Amino acid sequence: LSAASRPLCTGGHASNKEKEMVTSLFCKLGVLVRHLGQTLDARTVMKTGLDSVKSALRAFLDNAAEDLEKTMENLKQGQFTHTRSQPKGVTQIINYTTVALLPMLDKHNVYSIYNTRSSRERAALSLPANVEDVCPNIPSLEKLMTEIIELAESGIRYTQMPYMMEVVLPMLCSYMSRWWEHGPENHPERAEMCCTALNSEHMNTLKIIYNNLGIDEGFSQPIINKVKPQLLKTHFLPLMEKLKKKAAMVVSEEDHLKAEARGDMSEAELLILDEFTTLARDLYAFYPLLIRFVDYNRAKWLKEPNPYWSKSHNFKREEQNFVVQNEINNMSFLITDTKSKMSKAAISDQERKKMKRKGDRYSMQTSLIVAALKRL
Amino acid sequence: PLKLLTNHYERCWKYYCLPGGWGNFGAASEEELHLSRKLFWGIFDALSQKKYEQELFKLALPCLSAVAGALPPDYMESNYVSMMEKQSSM
Repeated sequence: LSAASRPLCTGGHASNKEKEMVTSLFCKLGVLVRHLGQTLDARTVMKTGLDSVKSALRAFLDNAAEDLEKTMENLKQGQFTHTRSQPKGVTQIINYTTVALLPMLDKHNVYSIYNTRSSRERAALSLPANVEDVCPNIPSLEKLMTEIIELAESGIRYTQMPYMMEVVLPMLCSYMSRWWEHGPENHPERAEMCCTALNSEHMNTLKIIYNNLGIDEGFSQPIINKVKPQLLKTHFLPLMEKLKKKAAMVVSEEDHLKAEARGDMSEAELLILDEFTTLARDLYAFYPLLIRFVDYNRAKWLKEPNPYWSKSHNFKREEQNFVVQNEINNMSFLITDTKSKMSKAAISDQERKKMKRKGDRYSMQTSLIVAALKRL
Repeated sequence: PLKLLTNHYERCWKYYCLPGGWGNFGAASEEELHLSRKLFWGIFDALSQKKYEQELFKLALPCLSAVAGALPPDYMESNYVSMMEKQSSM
């Protein structure tokens, strides 16, 4: 007997019955949301579906071939349905597990629900260009909020492999790709806790030759011909390399926006074009040396930049001077220690945070390189 | 306590003759006074699976009885956590 999901397979039962019941229940009751046990079972199935299996990648890893595709599609469609409402049930963090279920990209030809969610996100895709009261969901308090930034950052993150369609790269994706690149200033609106929370997502095809062949493409995708993205994605690297200043606290977001597309994070043509791995990475590594080492720029503005033989000695010497300044500070604190609550404790915290971030960025790959060079 | 602790003292495989009655009572009702009947499953969700990645088939029917009995129980707002994470680690 064919041990199908609903027929026999118990591993498929918990996915099939749960996802079918959700798609039957809350997809129907969403009209009941907008104006005894409906709310209770709703808040039940919310977190029973968001965390049916905490190992979301382990659930749909090799349990069934086609069931993972249908169930991830139905789950993301159910997420796209109720994304606009502003209810009390929070799932902005719980969407990260569902997003991580995708790369750990299947055949999306069975249905275009991902295209539906992408087109709903295309309402206000270009964030700073379209930031207004007509923002995503057209909200004042409904969906326009702080969670959408982290949702775009972590939830839109497919590091395994880009086996999707990517057919709207010249029109849909290029809209938020180009309106962002309309100027050097990012231009975020008020309540800008962080403008870099969109994502470290941009790469080479993942004005331009593909959109230039609008009738021809709209199948010569822009990812096929890598020269057209390689021209105008890399042209802006010298613009940011030129823009700088002596004062460090002025340019806070200068390193962040360049470090994503510049270095080896751009897997598209990293091994094809050696400039993306070599020269842009050298510039994006050398710029923080002049940027962060000044004491004017604080750690809170450039706290978490999670992402070379030449700049190694420069970092070592400048950090030696920085630790010498910290040691002179410690010798000052030992002699007549003033009120530590005012400026000394915060100064030690800032120095320790900067030194710890520098040591962690060394420990990513530069610590082993330093050990090998010291042995050499 | 003497139902909670005597199980998780010595032995690994003893919970087959007992919880037929627990499945019968999960089919019977979900009484908020008898929330300990849910808490034994709520601690078995982690401590019953000792090492060796065993079956899910028997434990489906209590979960389906809880699915059928999602509608009746209200006024047990705190007790909802116990019926959730049984199938996650199993």
